[PDB]
Amino acid sequence: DILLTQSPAILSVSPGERVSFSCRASQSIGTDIHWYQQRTNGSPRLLIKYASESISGIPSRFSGSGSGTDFTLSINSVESEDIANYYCQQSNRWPFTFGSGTKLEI
Amino acid sequence: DILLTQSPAILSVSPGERVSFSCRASQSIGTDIHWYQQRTNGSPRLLIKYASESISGIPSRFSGSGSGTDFTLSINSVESEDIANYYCQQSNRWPFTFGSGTKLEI
Amino acid sequence: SALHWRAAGAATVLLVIVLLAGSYLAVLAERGAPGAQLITYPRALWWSVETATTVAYGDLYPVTLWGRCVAVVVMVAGITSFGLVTAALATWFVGREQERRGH
Amino acid sequence: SALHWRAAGAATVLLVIVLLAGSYLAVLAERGAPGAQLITYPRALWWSVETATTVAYGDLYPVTLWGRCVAVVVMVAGITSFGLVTAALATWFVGREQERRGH
Amino acid sequence: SALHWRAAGAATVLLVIVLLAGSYLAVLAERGAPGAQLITYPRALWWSVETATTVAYGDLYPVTLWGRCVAVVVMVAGITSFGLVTAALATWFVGREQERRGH
Amino acid sequence: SALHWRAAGAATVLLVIVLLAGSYLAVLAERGAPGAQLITYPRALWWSVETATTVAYGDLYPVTLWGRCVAVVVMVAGITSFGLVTAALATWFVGREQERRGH
Ligand SMILES: CCCCCCCCCCCCCC(=O)O[C@@H](CO)COC(=O)CCCCCCCC
Ligand SMILES: CCCCCCCCCCCCCC(=O)O[C@@H](CO)COC(=O)CCCCCCCC
Ligand SMILES: CCCCCCCCCCCCCC(=O)O[C@@H](CO)COC(=O)CCCCCCCC
Ligand SMILES: CCCCCCCCCCCCCC(=O)O[C@@H](CO)COC(=O)CCCCCCCC
Ligand SMILES: CCCCCCCCCO
Ligand SMILES: CCCCCCCCCO
Ligand SMILES: CCCCCCCCCO
Ligand SMILES: CCCCCCCCCO
Ligand SMILES: [K+]
Ligand SMILES: [K+]
Ligand SMILES: [K+]
Ligand SMILES: [K+]
Repeated sequence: DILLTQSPAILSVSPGERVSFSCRASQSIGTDIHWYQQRTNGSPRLLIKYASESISGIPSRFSGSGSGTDFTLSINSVESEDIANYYCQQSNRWPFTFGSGTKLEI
Repeated sequence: DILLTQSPAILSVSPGERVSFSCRASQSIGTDIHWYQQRTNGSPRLLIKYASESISGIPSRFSGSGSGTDFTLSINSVESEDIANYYCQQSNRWPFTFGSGTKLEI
Repeated sequence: SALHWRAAGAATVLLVIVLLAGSYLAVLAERGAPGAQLITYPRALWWSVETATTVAYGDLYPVTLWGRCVAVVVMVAGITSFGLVTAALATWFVGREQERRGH
Repeated sequence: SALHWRAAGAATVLLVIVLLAGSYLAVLAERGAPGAQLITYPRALWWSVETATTVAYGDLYPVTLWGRCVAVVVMVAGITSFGLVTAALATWFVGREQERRGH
Repeated sequence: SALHWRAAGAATVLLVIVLLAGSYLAVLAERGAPGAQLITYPRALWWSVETATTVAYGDLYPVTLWGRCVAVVVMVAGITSFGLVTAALATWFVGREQERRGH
Repeated sequence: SALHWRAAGAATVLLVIVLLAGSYLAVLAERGAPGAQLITYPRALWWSVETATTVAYGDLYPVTLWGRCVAVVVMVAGITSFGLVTAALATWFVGREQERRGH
C-alpha cells in the first residue's frame, strides 16, 4: 500500500502570506493525488483533484502542483477561513490511501 | 517535477586545471540534460546539449558526460573567461526545470 | 449490402461495446487486489484500446485472474475485428481486379 | 467442411496446445536464472497469451536463451493462427461476394 | 493502375502524413501535463512509428486525454495501412494463381 | 511453384537476413550512446525478433537515431513478411474453395 507522508503536521503562517502543504508518496503515482479540507466538526471537502485540477466552488486562492512522489498544495494569501486540517489521498494503486494530515495555524 | 541538484554551489580552481561541475537529477532522465553559462550581467548561453553534444562556437575546452541521474560538465584547463555561473536544465519530463547553479572561481 | 462491409461495421460496433464492457469489468475485477493499477474507468478505457490494438505501452495491465480473462476477451475481439477489416479490404480489391480483368 | 474453417479450428486447438506447452517449458527454462520472473505456471500462461497475441505489456518476459526460443515459438504460433483466421474470413467474404454477383 | 497497389501507395503516404501530424499534435497535447514524456518532436516521431506499427516498447506514451486520442488515431491508421498492404498482396497472389490455373 | 508459397519462403529467408543485419547494425548504432542497452549481439538478436513480431516486451530498445532507423526497417520487414504469409494462406484457401465449388 502507498504511504502518503504529510510533514510538517502543523503549519503556522501570518495572514496574507503564501503557504504550502507537502505530500510525499512512497512510490511514484503520476498525478493521482487529491486534496481535501476538513474544518472543525465538519466533513472533508475536495479542494484539488489530480494534483492540480481546480474544483468548482473552491476559491482561486487554492492551487496544487507536483507529480511522481512529491506534491504541494498552495494557498496564496491565507485567511481565517482556511484554518483546518488538510489531507492528501492517492488513487494510483489499490487500495486508496490518505495522508496523515497537516493542520493550518494562523 | 524533476529536481536538479548542483552541489557544490561554488567551485574554486587554479588556472589551467581541469574542473567538473555536478548535476544530479531526482529521477532518471536519460541524457536529456543541457548546460548553460551565464557571465556577470549577461544572458544564459548554451554550452552543451543532451549531456555531451558539442555546440557550434563553444571552445573545445568544454565537454559533458553522464546519463541517468548523474551528469558532469567539464572544463579542461580553466581560464579567466570561464568565470561565470553554470546551470543545468532537463527536458525529459514536463515541465522543464533548472539546476540552482554553480559559480566558477579561479 | 455486401457482406464484408456489413460485417466490418458490425465488428466495429461490437468492438466499441467490448471496449466499454471491458473497461467496466476490468475495474470491477482489479479493485481489491493490492497494487493493482487498472482501477479507474477512464484509464481502463485507455487500457482497453491499448489491448484491442495490441499497442500495449505497459503503463496499465491487469494483475488478477478475472482481469486477465477480461483482457484476453478484449485482445481477441480487437485482433479479430481488425483482421476482419483486412479481409473485407481484400475482398473489395479482389472484386475490383476481377472486374478490371473483364471477368 | 470448407478447408478454411477446418484449418481455423485446427489452428485454434494447436494454439491452445502451444500456450500450455509454452507455459510449462518457459517455467522449465527460466528457473535457475537469477532475476527471472517467468517462473510460476499461472503467470507463465498469462505471459504465453500476451506473447501469442503480441499484446506484450512487459510485466513478464524470458531472460534465458531457451526461454526466448520458447517465446519465439509462441510468437510465431499466435501470429500465424490469427493470420489464418483472417485468411479464412477473407475466403468466406470472397465466396459470398462471388455468389452475390451471380458468378 | 490496379486498385490495390494504388490504395497501398495512398495508404503509405497517408500514414506518413499521420505520423508527422501525430507527432506535432502529441507534443501539443502532452506539454502542460506534469510528468509527461512525449514532449519533444523527435522522440514524438519515434513514438508515432512505435504506435503505428504496434511495436510499443513502452519508452514513451501519452498521459493526457487528447494525447491518447491522437494515439488512437495513429494506431488505427497504422493498423489499417498495414492490413491494406496485406490485402493488396493477397489480391496479387489470387490473380497470379488464377492465371497459373489458366482461368 | 505457386507464387504465394515461393514469396512466403523468400520473405522468410529475407526476414532472417534482416534480423541478423539488424542485430549487427543496432549494436553498431547504439554503442557510444550513454545509457544504451542494445549493445551486445545476443540480446540484440532477441530484440530484433521482438521488433519483427511486434511482441515488444520493453526490455530492450534503441535510443539513437540510427538505432531507431534500423528498428523501423526491422518492424516493416517483420510486419510485411507475416502479412505476406497471411496473404498466401488466403490465396490457398480461395483456390481450395473454388475447387470445392467445382468452379
Ligand atoms: C503443467 C501445465 C502448465 C501450463 C499452465 C498451467 C495452468 C495454470 C492455470 C492458469 C489459471 C489458474 C491459475 C490460478 O490458480 O489463479 C491465480 C494463481 O495464483 C492467479 O490467476 C492468474 O494469474 C491469471 C490467470 C491467467 C489468465 C489468462 C489465461 C488464458 C486462458
Ligand atoms: C555479427 C552478427 C550478429 C547477429 C546476431 C549475433 C548472433 C548471436 C547468437 C544468438 C544466440 C547465441 C547467444 C548466446 O551465446 O547465448 C547467451 C548469450 O550470452 C544468451 O542467449 C540469449 O540471450 C537468447 C538467444 C536469443 C533467442 C532468440 C533468437 C531467435 C532465433
Ligand atoms: C461504466 C462504463 C465505463 C466504461 C468507460 C468509462 C468512460 C470514461 C470516459 C473516458 C474518457 C473521459 C475520461 C475523462 O474524464 O478524462 C480524464 C479523466 O480524468 C483523462 O482522460 C484520459 O485519461 C484519456 C481518455 C482515453 C482516450 C482513449 C479512449 C478511446 C475512445
Ligand atoms: C512540426 C513537425 C514535427 C513532426 C516530427 C518532427 C521531425 C523531427 C525529425 C525527426 C528526426 C530528426 C531528429 C534529430 O534531430 O535527431 C536527434 C534529436 O535530437 C535524435 O534522433 C532520434 O531521436 C531518432 C529519430 C527517429 C527515427 C524514427 C523516425 C521514422 C522515420
Ligand atoms: C469474463 C468477465 C467476468 C466478469 C469479471 C467479474 C469480476 C469479479 C471478480 O471477483
Ligand atoms: C524449444 C523448447 C526447448 C525446451 C526447453 C528446455 C529447457 C532446458 C533449459 O536448460
Ligand atoms: C484529434 C487531435 C486533437 C488535437 C489536440 C489538441 C491539443 C490541445 C489539448 O489541450
Ligand atoms: C540503415 C542502417 C544504417 C547503418 C547504421 C550505422 C550506424 C552508425 C551510427 O553512427
Ligand atoms: K509492448
Ligand atoms: K515497461
Ligand atoms: K496483424
Ligand atoms: K503488437
